[PDB]
Amino acid sequence: AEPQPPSGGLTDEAALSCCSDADPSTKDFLLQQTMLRVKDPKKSLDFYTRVLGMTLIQKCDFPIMKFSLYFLAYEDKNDIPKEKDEKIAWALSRKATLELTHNWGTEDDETQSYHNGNSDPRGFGHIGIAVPDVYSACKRFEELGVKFVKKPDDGKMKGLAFIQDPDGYWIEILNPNKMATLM
Amino acid sequence: AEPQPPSGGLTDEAALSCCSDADPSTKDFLLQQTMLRVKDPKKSLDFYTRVLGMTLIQKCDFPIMKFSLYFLAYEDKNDIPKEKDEKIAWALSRKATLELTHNWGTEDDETQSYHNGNSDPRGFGHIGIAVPDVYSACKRFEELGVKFVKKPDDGKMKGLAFIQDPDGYWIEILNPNKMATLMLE
Ligand SMILES: COc1ccc(/C=C(\CC(=O)O)c2nc3ccccc3s2)cc1
Ligand SMILES: COc1ccc(/C=C(\CC(=O)O)c2nc3ccccc3s2)cc1
Ligand SMILES: [Zn+2]
Ligand SMILES: [Zn+2]
Repeated sequence: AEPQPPSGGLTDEAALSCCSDADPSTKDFLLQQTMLRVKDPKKSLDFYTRVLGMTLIQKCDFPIMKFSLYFLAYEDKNDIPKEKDEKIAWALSRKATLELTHNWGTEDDETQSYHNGNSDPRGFGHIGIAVPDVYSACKRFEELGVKFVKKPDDGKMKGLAFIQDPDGYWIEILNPNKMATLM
Repeated sequence: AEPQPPSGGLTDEAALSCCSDADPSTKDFLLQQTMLRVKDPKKSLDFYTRVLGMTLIQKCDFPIMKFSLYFLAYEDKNDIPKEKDEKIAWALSRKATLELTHNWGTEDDETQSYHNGNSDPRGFGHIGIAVPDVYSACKRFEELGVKFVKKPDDGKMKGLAFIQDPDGYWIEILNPNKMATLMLE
């Protein structure tokens, strides 16, 4: 192949040609969790449960290695099994869970903070919550003192916001029905 | 409050006391997406579709700003609407989607790579796929040339693996039914 001018995006045809159908060995795979490290689980738990309305579905403590895992999800607390074995199997088979990792001590270290991936070095950008109404969700967020990266009507793309959690991780607030207009 | 010995993390009742019930204004909120930046969408699309079995449910191009968004999910392709507007609304209301961001040109810069958050500076660690059988999933991964951070029987916690995607992002491979046994161990 001879050298080509700067490509640009992939075309739809190009992207589609890079995609294979799902092998039957993957048919039961599910995207179960996204893991973020948190400095202070008290502030993180208050933010994800009170501000965003998630439920704590599982807490795991590792006394020797000195860390805790918190699993948050949009689940009715009435569906949490009472028996601890059944609870962990149910929690870790939920789609779309958020795993917070607390390395014991980070809440007592004034020089410690995690990196949100949205400045050098970049990688992870954000989690995103679909909401029925971005403007009313963001008005409530304002009233609860939530720090904003992008208010819904600031920047080029109207109807879409970014807030941050107590560690500074970016959270997109989007309305699926308004994303078509943004194209 | 008097000074305390080094914190042993939260007790169950401490953690529970930091949790509020869900305000009715949040009742229809859902955890829709996790966004990772990818150097090369050809490699990333091949990895997430062929190796992990995800479906590309939406591609978005921004020709002036020069980036593309790829939405991947575990969805039956027969459920993807045919009409573009319905398709985007359906795609972006799916739970548990992966959004890959391609900043045009990164695939042509030999000194460029993204950071996976698992060395300084740390933050994000991983996504995780629940599978029926970690050992058979990982045997297949080996045969497809997938790079491993943790083989299922290496390290202290057996029955759990970590692979990496073409950018070096960590992906946990777990069996929900085997995570209970890991607590007692
Ligand atoms: C930090 O400021 C912004 C403002 C807008 C965006 C645009 C986004 C979010 C993203 O890149 O993840 C858009 N997402 C979609 C999804 C579908 C269709 C259009 C858009 S624009 C991103 C960052
Ligand atoms: C990179 O090596 C490892 C090895 C084991 C682990 C343990 C994990 C994964 C994680 O921290 O997310 C465990 N997760 C759970 C979840 C529920 C119950 C037990 C465990 S051990 C993590 C990284
Ligand atoms: Zn996004
Ligand atoms: Zn994990």
